[PDB]
Amino acid sequence: NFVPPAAPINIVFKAARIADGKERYDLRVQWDWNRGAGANVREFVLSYIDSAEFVRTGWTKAQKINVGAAQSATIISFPWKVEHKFKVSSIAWGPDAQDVTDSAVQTFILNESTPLDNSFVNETGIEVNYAYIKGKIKDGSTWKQTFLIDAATGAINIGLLDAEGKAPISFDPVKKIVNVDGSVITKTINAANFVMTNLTGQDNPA
Amino acid sequence: NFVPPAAPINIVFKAARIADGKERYDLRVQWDWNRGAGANVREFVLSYIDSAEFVRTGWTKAQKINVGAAQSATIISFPWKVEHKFKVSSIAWGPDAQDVTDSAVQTFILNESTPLDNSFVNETGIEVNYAYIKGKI
Repeated sequence: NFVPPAAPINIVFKAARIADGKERYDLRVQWDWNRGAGANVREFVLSYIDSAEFVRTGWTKAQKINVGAAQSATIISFPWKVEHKFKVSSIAWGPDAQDVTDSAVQTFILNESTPLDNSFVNETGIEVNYAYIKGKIKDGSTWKQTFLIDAATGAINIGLLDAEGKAPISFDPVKKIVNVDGSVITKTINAANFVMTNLTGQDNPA
Repeated sequence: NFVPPAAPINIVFKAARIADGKERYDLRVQWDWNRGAGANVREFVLSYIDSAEFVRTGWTKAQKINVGAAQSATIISFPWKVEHKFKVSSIAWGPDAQDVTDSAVQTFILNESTPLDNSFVNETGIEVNYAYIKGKI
């Protein structure tokens, strides 16, 4: 009396933004499977592949993981900004052999829109992020930050800040400028360091 | 009429090079299990341990993950340049209890040789890599 079951339905996605640091993005897959026809489904198998990889080859060499009876499995470190094709399989089991009915393809990608359960922002002093890699020193209610690199404006920052948006040896290759100051030890030069420029007339070489 | 099954064979490895950034190396395990003797195998269990850890202690405290009926499970963030001993178990199931037949050990490590399905190079401006950490615009 074995009869093939029906595929899962009501596929729903969600994710937890990060881990402690490194911006490890966690992707969870949830779905609902109904009852009333076919056989009592046994377990599942979650298979998915890269969006740009499906076009070249279809559902072969794809990413696959085992699933529990809870109808929801999770990928703990999901790639960021690279889409993916997600399919969930309702593998059955019969006395002699089995047979599988799959759900319809459903592609999704996590972005800055609608994460949840995101309470893994635990400052550690070296906060590596997909949007910036930086180093800061925690203190009181003053998150004093020293090192920074931002993948939004190429800003490279070092040392505590006193300027409105700059620090003594911070940098900005955008609208390029090499900004530094002070030298405790100086026993050498190679060129004069004599002229003054950035104003041909009103920065008098001196 | 329960009879122990046969171990999986034709073990084959492969990997996807990276994720978006951070060079998260993804390792997939694929194998083929045949039919004709013993019982109808039920599911599997993929167990593996560090190369330098097996010598000190054997197949205890080893890394183990559940497996599906597809005969292929994947490790999404595999250590780089540190070898590993991989074994796949064909766990059976009988009316009173079960019994497992394992495949032969097969160690492998991902390196700069022969990755595939590697289309996760998505520039983000802070490209952290095992070979370099850099920031570009």
